[PDB]
Amino acid sequence: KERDMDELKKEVSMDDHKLSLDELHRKYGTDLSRGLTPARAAEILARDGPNALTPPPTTPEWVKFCRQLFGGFSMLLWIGAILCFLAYGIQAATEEEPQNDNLYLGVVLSAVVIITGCFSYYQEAKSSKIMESFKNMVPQQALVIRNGEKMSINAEEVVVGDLVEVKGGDRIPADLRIISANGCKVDNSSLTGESEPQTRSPDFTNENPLETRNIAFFSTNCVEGTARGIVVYTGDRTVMGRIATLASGLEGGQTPIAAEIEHFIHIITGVAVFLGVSFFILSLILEYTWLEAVIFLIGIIVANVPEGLLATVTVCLTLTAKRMARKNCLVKNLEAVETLGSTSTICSDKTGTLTQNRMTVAHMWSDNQIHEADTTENQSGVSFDKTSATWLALSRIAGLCNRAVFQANQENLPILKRAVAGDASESALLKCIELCCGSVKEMRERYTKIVEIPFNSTNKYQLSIHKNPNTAEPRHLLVMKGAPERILDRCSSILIHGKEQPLDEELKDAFQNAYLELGGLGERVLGFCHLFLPDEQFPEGFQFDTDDVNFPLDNLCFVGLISMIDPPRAAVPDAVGKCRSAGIKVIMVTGDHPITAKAIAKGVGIISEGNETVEDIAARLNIPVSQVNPRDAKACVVHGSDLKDMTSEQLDDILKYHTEIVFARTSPQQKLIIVEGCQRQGAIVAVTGDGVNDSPASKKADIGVAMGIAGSDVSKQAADMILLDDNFASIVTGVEEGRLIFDNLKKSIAYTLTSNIPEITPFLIFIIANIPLPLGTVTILCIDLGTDMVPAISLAYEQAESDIMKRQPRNPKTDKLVNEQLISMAYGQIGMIQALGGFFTYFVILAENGFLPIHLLGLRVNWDDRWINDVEDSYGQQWTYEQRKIVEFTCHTPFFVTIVVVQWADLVICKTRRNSVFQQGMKNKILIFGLFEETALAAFLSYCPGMGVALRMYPLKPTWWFCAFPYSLLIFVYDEVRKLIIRRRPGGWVEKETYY
Amino acid sequence: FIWNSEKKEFLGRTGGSWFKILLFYVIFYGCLAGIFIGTIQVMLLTISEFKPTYQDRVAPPGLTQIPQSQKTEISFRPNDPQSYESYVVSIVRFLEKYKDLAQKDDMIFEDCGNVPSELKERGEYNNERGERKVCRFRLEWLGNCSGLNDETYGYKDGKPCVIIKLNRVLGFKPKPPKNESLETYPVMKYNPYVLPVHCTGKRDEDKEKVGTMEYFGLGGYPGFPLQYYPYYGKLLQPKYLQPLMAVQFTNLTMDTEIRIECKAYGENIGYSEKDRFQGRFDVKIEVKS
Amino acid sequence: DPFYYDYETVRNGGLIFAALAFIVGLIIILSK
Ligand code: BEF
Ligand SMILES: [Mg+2]
Repeated sequence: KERDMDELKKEVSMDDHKLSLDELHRKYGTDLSRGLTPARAAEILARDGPNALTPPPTTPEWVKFCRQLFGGFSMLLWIGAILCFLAYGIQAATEEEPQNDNLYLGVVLSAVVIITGCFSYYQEAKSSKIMESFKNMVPQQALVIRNGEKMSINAEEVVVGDLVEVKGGDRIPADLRIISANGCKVDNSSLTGESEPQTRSPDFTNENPLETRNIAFFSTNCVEGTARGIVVYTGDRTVMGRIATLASGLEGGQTPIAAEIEHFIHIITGVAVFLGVSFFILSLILEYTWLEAVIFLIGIIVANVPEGLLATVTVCLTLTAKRMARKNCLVKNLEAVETLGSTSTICSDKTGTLTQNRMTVAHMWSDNQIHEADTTENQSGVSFDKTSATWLALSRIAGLCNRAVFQANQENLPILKRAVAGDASESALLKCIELCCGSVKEMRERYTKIVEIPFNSTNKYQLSIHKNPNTAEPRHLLVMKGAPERILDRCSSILIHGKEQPLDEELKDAFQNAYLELGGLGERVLGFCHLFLPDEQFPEGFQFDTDDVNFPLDNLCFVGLISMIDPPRAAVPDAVGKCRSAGIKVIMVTGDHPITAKAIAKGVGIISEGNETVEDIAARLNIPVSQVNPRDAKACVVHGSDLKDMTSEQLDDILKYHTEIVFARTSPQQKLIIVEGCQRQGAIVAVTGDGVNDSPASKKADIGVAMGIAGSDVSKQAADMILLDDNFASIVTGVEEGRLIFDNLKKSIAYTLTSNIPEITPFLIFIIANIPLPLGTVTILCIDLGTDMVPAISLAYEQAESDIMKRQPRNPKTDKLVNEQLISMAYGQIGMIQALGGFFTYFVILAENGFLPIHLLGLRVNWDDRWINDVEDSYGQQWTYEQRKIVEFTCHTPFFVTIVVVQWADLVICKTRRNSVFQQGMKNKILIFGLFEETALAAFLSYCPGMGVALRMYPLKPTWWFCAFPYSLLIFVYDEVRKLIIRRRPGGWVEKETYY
Repeated sequence: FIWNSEKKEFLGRTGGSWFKILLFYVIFYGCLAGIFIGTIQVMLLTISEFKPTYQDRVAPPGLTQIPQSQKTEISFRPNDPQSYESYVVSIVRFLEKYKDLAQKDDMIFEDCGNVPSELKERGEYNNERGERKVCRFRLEWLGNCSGLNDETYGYKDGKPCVIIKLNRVLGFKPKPPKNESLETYPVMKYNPYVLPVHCTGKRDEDKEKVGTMEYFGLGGYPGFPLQYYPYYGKLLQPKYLQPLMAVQFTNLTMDTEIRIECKAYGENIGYSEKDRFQGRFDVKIEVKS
Repeated sequence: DPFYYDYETVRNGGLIFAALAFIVGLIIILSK
């Protein structure tokens, strides 16, 4: 009954936070300031499980290695090996020739398969090796209170229902019910995706227990202050514990590639048995007695299946996924490399993912004008005009006034991605200071701090006083930052270009409308003000204290607002500009707030400047929201409120009638059913995240994407891809590569397959007209697997034939890797002309020595009898055995020579699917090398001494090579005029029938 | 899905335009062939209608038997009439072409020496001369085995016997070994006009030697008469009758199986280790009764 | 005699044909 368990996990959770602290004290049994004794806590730590996740339930031993031994094609080839040995059978028994024939092949088959799996397992184990070197779990010990006494035991000996006390810096040990707090803002960015740090308190606020205030959550850390509260849920019972396991407990889902693998095995084996097996029925169907009529089937049908391509494939992907390994983005598995190129929809999270998850100064208010800072992570952006004095002032204000400070080793790190013990506003501020206006080390030590006032309880003000190092006015300096509304109340004088003024109600509403304008753009705004002290009323030596008003609280001198928001990663916006350029829907899912999410998404272009939601259309008309037709809003914003309250066809209608979708306030589990929903359309889905709310959406996506440093641990093991440098521009590469590697493999398969036509056609007619064996298996082994190896790999480095980021993504149903035109091409026309030349290569030689073509009918009978040493030709010459067999294996060897020859034409004409080879050119180096090496291996093999003795293949007389010439020629000619007429008139005929 | 059998205005897969796909394939294959067929027709005007362009592969001719057994093993019973019928029907049809009344037309036959003579060069290998006469062959020169009515018949029913025949090689002026015979074992001082062979219990070590041999030839020599070499080919000499050579095993232990290699010597004759039949000849025997 | 082919020279020669080709490509694939 565990799918019923797998299902109360795709459901929103429920709890009990809304009680009187007394009602609390009655249910669990413990005291509020004194807690539970420690014999009761040595009775609860063993009634269930220590506050601990069941380790990842997945632990497959090194016998998991038979996984890369079966699958779709290897297990589709697996039979073949057994079939060979099954065909090997008779030889072993009846005195024939099993010693070295149908036994080596079996070994070869096994070995080939073995290699194929010993090499796609080795990598997929040097990449499960290099991601297990990043898990630095520093275990963090809970401050638990027990028999009054604050007893901070190990993170693993705590229990449901005893107090725990967070201070600043303590990871939260488990899921609590706050019973007391003091300025306690915790950071749950990791668990729900909330961005700025959130305050924590005991009273009861919301109801969705995630966003409520009297509940913290594991894995998130308490940012500032201190709190006391009560442990509700422990171990696997927490919220991030319901989510890790459901992440762990869903299916990776099939990849569109191993699928284009399967429907290929469908056609490969599909006709394989359909023809071959039915064709040896014909062998015995003529008049061949059953007993030995099928004594050659084991082998003649073997040629039909393309032994070798198995290796050529697992390499065409290996070279691709070694190039993505050079740009900082790792694939846990092979086949996922392609997936991105077939993506029509990209989900993507806001915090930790699209953003840097680090507060940073956004906009600034000075001289009744707004200035946009630089908000990136590698300083490639726009720096404001830092010449006005209004800036210089507002600057030393924020610089002097902070509790925030740099750590020791923070020098060589980028001024932004480096660390700051301290607040968020005080971190982002300190941050934009040390970057825009010089160093803060000698500016915060130039002014002597007299008496400070940290963040207060009533009103909002943080203030400090210093003395005057300037030479002009030795008057004293005072500074204060605070809320726009409650600092506009206590203020009067103003500041511009170095001279004061007062509050006019004109610029007070230009201030009330660029506070509500900068604040309405999602940015938490903060005013900055300063004042001089009347150095006649307070002297140059009077150390003030902290008991009474020592200086004018009113008639201060306001300077400017200063805005901050979590800003996108730099490479984000352009990445998306390409996203839609290729027609990929970009939807945004996030567990964050709909006004901070409305400003970031407009800022990124998921919502192009200029679709109105259902809500922008209704406050602007000043009508009730229920009035507008949702048909007229091209974009839309949906509060995850309505989302729980929603079915399938509904969700069906939103993704359908809305181009620019931004989801907000969605639990981790709600991102699954989103992926699953963009998945009830038939499209493929590509998911990218940071914390632990993505673990479910990262696993159920066709492919999940994570972050390397800014990510957590439960969506870095579930995703099917990881982004190491956190560079989000790297995704632009990935949809380009899987789409390209798509189009190259199509050429790659059609190459080896064409081989398969002059491959078997020999084993065929040899049975038809009773002629000697025009081509051998050993031969058959050095093409499918010997020479054809490197050219089938060189074709993987082919480049692009049009603009790839221009064509929309592929329809998983229509555009087939192997569609029915390729075979009408590789099996239809080329392999035919291909067969044509080897067989032409085949007559000349038996004819030139003495065996005329019309003569050779019915021959093979007398010719395969080991005892007929007198065998007349048309000229009347008597031939022994080893003599005419020698003429046989050298009608084996050059047929193979003739093959590579046409395989030249083929490789050159498969290189481009649409473009003339004179426009695309022979810029492919490896491909030239292929030509050179394949010919060389070949020519090395025939003329090497004792080659006739080992492999049954001898040196060719010279006049044999050039026989495949006008064929490989007419081949190159045929496909080139083929690939020109398609360039001219694609619409009528031609293209439709051929274009593979 | 798996049900695109009879789709609307379409059969399984496509069909509305089948005539298009199909017609393209007939022309194409009809043209793939008229090319290939050109090509092989080319290849056929360059083959000397008279001499094999390449003959190097038959460089060493070989020694074959008349009763081309299953595995050079003659296993029979000198009693049961059928034990030996595979073998003597094969002997009966082999020389079916050598009876003297078959070869009656003097137009194509000529009466040559009845003793081993010199090379009957009849011109050059072109067609400027008419059709060359074929030297005749009388079963007589093979004695006691199918030598006419005197004995034979049981064709080896009692003491087994077999003819050796050389492989016709177009042109072979077989060169025999000179009077300085580089160890050619016991043979008579007629090394000039004849090409020899001889047989052995075993090859080059100790041998279960059990046998007394008796050879039958043209006027009584043990080899091949040169007045019939090398062959002018099938189109120039049809019904040509190549020399045959008969070896007989009298003293044979019956219920045991030994072996016999028959080699043939000459600069013009060579031997292969991988081919037991090049230049030499192998037969095992078992007169099981 | 037309019954003896010089197999050893065309053999010594395809091997030459093979290296040069094989090494031209090793000069083709390392453009430096
Ligand atoms: F972390 Be995201 F904003 F859902
Ligand atoms: Mg996030």
